[PDB]
Amino acid sequence: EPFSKKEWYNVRTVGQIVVNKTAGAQLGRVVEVNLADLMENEKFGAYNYKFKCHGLKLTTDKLRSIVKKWCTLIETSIFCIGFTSRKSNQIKKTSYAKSAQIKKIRRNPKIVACSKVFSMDNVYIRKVK
Amino acid sequence: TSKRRNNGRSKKGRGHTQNVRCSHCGRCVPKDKAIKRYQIKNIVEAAAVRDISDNSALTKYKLPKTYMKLEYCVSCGIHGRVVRVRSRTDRRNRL
Amino acid sequence: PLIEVDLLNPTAASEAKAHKMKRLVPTPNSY
Amino acid sequence: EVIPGSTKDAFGVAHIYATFNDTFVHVTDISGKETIIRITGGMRVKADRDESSPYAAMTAAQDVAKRCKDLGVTSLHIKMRGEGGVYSKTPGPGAQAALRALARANMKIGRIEDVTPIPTDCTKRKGGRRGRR
RNA sequence: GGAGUAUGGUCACAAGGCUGAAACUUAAAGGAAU
RNA sequence: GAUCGCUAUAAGAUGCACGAGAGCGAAAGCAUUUUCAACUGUGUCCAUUAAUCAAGAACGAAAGUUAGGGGAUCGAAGACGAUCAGAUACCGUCGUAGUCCUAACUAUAAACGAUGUCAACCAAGGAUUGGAUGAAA
RNA sequence: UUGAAAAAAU
Repeated sequence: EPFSKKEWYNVRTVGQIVVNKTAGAQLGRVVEVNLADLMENEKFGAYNYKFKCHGLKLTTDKLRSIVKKWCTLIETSIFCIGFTSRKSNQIKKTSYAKSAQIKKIRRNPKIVACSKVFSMDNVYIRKVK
Repeated sequence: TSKRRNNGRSKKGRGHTQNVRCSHCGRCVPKDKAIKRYQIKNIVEAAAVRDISDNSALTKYKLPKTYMKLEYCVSCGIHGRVVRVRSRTDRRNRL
Repeated sequence: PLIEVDLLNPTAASEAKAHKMKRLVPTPNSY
Repeated sequence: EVIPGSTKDAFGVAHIYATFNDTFVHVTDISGKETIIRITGGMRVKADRDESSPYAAMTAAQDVAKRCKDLGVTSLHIKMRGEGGVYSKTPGPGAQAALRALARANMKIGRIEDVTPIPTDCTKRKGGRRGRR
């Protein structure tokens, strides 16, 4: 029998982790959980947390989604991301920042009010180590 | 002779551009000459989204979508039916 | 241009628009 | 009766790795270090061309459910992935077939996610300048 | 076509680069469009 | 005890998405963040100092050469397995030189806009990169 | 996935 030696433990306690029964329980395990599950609210669903018996990270869905084709991506380092935004009256398709302008921009991110330097909308913290 | 005014690329005031890899062949193709396509697809297809939502462990989960940018060489683009051989007058059309 | 205008006597407004060296008699924009 | 090492309802993580040559249905615990059951598409067919077919992928996705229900696991966090290192980031034909077959067995499906490894800046790709002719 | 070939000169460790013919052969070789 | 999964190590190499008929450069070329050139401005200075250039001289992708370090991935040569009439090829697997850095060579490309450099004139229109100048907060 | 070749002048 393969599972007769297994014992279960506990860690919102968010779940259980199996472990071999002690012999002649070892538990620096890393557990990745969603911030929505921890806070029981779906408004935090776009985040992933790590706990060691640590760090966080934006979900892979959200990071790809917020990348737009005709703007400028700004990154720094705690990792931050940003994108130059459009405007209500703006007509030209592409809203890029100058190189000189970019260097100035380098639980809530309100970082945005840099609104005196350029128009920014998609500001997130995508990772903490 | 000249089948195209831009010679099929999109490079005007530069001399060199980095190569990329055709998504179906792995052929080294220049960045500006590559056939660029952007795909946004749901991870769960329409034929299965009913079952997933049916026995779902969450309350109001909003299913995600993928985002991948594909680049093809010309030979793989035509064969893959991504692009077609247009009419002589329709070549100029750029929409 | 194709719609031809007088060259010897430019209009008062037209010489204000044009480049300082491209006026009929180049004059600066300073004081 | 109650199998030793089994528990009540619990949450697992189902890593589905579907290339165009095979498909893996691998379920672990929440930590990811202990595995409950791992069944590929190859252990379910004879011909090597059917190691990735939807039928093989779906059949392997049924025994995983059966083992999980016996061992107390009732809901899985899906983590879909294809061979997307530098090669095609498109999960193969059995990617959806196994995923649906899991939920078709009254197995609650938690968060779903695409964890295909997207290279930031990669190495060379196999094939050469002129691709695979 | 022979041919960027033979010879002479020169450069390079080398592969080779630069300068560079003739004998002979043949009614076409070629460009864009229908 | 493979494929697979989580967690940590040390090099090498790369610089995705943003990334565009956008920018810079004499051309080759240049993409992780923290000396020179050019455009605009100018009741500033010199006053023909300019243009093109046999000879001559710098820079000149990739490959290649020599000597060290590096040596992850890929891979001229090569070895196998297929397909085939044959396959010394395309297809699959492994793999030496090479692919990276330093120093010295080499000096060629479908090195292309197949379009020499400089100057004058020249129909209509929309859009764009960087200044200047009015309004629009 | 395999498909090589078709004498000279009229």
